[PDB]
Amino acid sequence: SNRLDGKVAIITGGTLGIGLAIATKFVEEGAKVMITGRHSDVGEKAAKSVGTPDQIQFFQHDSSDEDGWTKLFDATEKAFGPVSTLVNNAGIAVNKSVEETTTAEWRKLLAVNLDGVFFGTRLGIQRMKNKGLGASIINMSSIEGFVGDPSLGAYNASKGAVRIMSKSAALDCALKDYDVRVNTVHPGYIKTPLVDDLPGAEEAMSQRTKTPMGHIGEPNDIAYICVYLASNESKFATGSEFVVDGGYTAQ
Amino acid sequence: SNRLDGKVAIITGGTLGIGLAIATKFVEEGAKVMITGRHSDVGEKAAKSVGTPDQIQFFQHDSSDEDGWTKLFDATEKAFGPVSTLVNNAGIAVNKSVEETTTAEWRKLLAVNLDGVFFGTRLGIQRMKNKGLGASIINMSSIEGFVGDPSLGAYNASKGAVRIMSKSAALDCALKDYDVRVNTVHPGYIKTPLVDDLPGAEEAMSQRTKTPMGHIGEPNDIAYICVYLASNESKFATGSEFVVDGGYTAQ
Amino acid sequence: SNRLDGKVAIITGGTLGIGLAIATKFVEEGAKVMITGRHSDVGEKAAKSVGTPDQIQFFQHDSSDEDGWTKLFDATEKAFGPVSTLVNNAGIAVNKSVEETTTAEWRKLLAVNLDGVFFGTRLGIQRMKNKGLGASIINMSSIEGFVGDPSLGAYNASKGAVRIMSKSAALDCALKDYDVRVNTVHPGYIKTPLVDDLPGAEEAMSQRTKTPMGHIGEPNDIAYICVYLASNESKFATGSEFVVDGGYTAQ
Amino acid sequence: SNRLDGKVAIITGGTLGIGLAIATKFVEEGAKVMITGRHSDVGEKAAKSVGTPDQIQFFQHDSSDEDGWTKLFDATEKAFGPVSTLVNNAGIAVNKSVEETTTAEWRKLLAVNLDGVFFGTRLGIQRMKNKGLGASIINMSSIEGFVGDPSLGAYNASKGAVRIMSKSAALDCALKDYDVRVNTVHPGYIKTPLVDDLPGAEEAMSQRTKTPMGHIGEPNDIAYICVYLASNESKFATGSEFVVDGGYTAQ
Ligand SMILES: [Mg+2]
Ligand SMILES: [Mg+2]
Repeated sequence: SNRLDGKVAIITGGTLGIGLAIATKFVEEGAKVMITGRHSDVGEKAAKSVGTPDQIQFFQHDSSDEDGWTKLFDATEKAFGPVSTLVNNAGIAVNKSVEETTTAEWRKLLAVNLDGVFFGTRLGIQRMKNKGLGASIINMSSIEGFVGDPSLGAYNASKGAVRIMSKSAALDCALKDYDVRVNTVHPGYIKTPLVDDLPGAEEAMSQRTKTPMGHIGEPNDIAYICVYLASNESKFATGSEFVVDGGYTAQ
Repeated sequence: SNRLDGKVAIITGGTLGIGLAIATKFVEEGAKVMITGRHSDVGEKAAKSVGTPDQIQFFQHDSSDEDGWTKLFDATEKAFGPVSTLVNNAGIAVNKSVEETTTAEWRKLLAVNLDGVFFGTRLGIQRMKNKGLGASIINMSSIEGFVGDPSLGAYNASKGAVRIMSKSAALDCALKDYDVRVNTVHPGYIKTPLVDDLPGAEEAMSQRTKTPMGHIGEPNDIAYICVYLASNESKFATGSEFVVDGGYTAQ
Repeated sequence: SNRLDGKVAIITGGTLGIGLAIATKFVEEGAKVMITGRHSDVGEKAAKSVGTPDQIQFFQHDSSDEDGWTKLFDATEKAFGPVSTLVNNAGIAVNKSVEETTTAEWRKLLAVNLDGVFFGTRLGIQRMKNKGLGASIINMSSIEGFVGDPSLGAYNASKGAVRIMSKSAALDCALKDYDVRVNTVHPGYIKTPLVDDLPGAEEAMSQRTKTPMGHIGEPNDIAYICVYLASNESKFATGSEFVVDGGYTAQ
Repeated sequence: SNRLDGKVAIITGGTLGIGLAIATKFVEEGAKVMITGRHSDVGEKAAKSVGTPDQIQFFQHDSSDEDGWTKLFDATEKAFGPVSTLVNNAGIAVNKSVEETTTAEWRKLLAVNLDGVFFGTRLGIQRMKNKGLGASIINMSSIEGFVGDPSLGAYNASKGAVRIMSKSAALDCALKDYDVRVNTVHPGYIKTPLVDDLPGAEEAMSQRTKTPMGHIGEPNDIAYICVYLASNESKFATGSEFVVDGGYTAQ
């Protein structure tokens, strides 16, 4: 409690799954939060299920939309005050090998997973620098930003891109005394509704040859590391990768 | 507050600097703590400065002493109950290149930095497994476990050793459902009394070519990540490296 | 000599600098080579300076051009026979931080550095698999695929993307017994004509805080590791990163 | 051929398996070689099977023996001239988890795998620096220096130690213009007589969940990368890790 007092956060794709868990924990720890998503009926219900409008609101936004990012920041500033924290969580996956990836699939996945993160990071630096906010940008990568998967070619590309681009941002902000930190979070397999809609997926992911703990994680596992990174507790951490994967990348 | 309720922790080298900060934060979050050190006059004062004997006590111990580790665990169990958490923090450094390292220096440094961590990890697994404690072993490595330094040859060796040995332990505990997690923490440069006793050291470490943030960290920077790893918040994290270095390894 | 006998290679951006050195060494070791570039006057001169048309030819191509890639492969097959080796070397750099990167700059850099490599890797797998060629795709990444640089945001992104996407490809080819290997090469600073056209660049890159050897490399340094990876000597290497950087990433 | 002309190399544990393959290829490429081993009957036969005494000789040596290292260098200098190349290949493995490792096992494994490599690296720097030899120290690590294995605790420790200690050495030699390079080689599973004496081992190692290529490697796979690193072709490579593992660490 109170670990995020005074912070104002934007969480993209925060209406379901991991994003929603992060939003929930952020509000519990004193942050004011704006969550984004594509469908207003879902977003408005999600916000209300967490708290009141003085605590959390919803903004309809596709992270691939460059102009919408501006409106998103202006809207959050109008509701809560200067933004201190950005969690770039929205993302999509295609289940194809590099060999079988269509150009259309390639471009659509990179629009959300890479362009989107770039647009949010760029703008976040511009709006949060030099304001004494103890600002923090948390970019969601994945274990797929460390290792390959034969059936996630484009996704691998996007997550590898986010991992290193984030280091460039971290360094520039640090060297210029911007008071903005940038770090990546790398979840392993996490139980989300999606996973539940895919019979046999959880069991395959839980095999010891994949996840040594023999079970997959839950959204709160990612929420707690995000609280640490958004908080002033992590004031000396920037340009780093934080992995929560049940041992997946240790073998 | 309450993030470590019920946990019982041993912190080696916990009478000064980083170890003391970890102990302090652990007690603040509800853990019972046993700190170790070489000098009883310092250790007893350190404990008292943090809390009462029902909260924290001191045990005289050199981490290179295999037999003493047993006594250390027996003593903590007698004072607080079953041990759930071990922070292997004690370590020493020699300022020599591989070329100029004497065999004596080599062996003494590895006795504390590597043998000591092995002895504590081995015993910790044996004493903490299968007890439903949500057990966690936090092994202190360093940025020097990721990158070389021309004047820290032996230290590099020890920290590289701890980094990967910890992954072996993590995997074995995970695969056997031992309910023990093992992770490493990698501090960059941190302001400790030692550093203060070395004129010009802080300034050299703060140069942007070394630490991009242009300043070094403080003991609490390491304490907060240790709270996260000792807590049940990190229940899906094992075999991973957590870096808090002001950007040192990002460039 | 004879280390690449029978191999047929495409090297993108092979008319100057690093690409030209790779082409030169490939021809010396018995490979037949097709080099690409944007300007035919330069390309045709480059080819002739290395060998005869039975050894090396030029094809005008921009790696961002998806359709041209097909023509490129058809043209090489017509001149030399089935393609066994692809070096994805063409790339551009923008000297901007993430904060200052325009969207136009972002898209143009990714078109060459990421889309281009994807288009070539995808097609290479399709054309080279299951032909017993001992096929090898060498994707040029960079030290900037491991660490950030505050003034190379987009470039970092592209090189981080290539690094991990290549692992996905390697795995899929290995698991399917395609007889195609995929690896990345990571040059540090190398003296090319470009560098020479930038007064003070070589000296800045040679500072010990950047390149510990105190000098930058030369194109042949990259050519020799590419010979190894294209040859059957590296038949058990796939999904790996090969770094030739004068110590840059070791500190 | 001729890739190692003029080089004088010591290869520890060079009487069998990987070491012998390296020695064989070194002699083929023009190097003069001294191989070491524990049994003279085996060593003398091994040398003779490769070439004449003007090309290759045997020296009885246990790499854990500090004093013997001096005699080893003096003996090689007397036979071939100044030593330019050192391959620290000798090593042993214990098949135990950290939990089940005896202290005796711990110390004996580190004596060979870590102390031995330190003794050879230290002395190699001292004897090879500043002689214009294009000197190179190749330290044999392993995929087990990157990832954990639940049943190779001590081995993991030793290989993680070698990986980072080597970077310290590389940096010191580079910064001081010693003309000595230090790099590590990381083999995945390789078919050696040992493996053959263990029924079911090769099949277990060849499973796709372990080695994606579906088969293990052969000693020449390691020999060829060692030729590259010992040669002047790799003159700009130092402090780096070279992985040849059939995709093991890519997933
Ligand atoms: Mg793995
Ligand atoms: Mg660095």
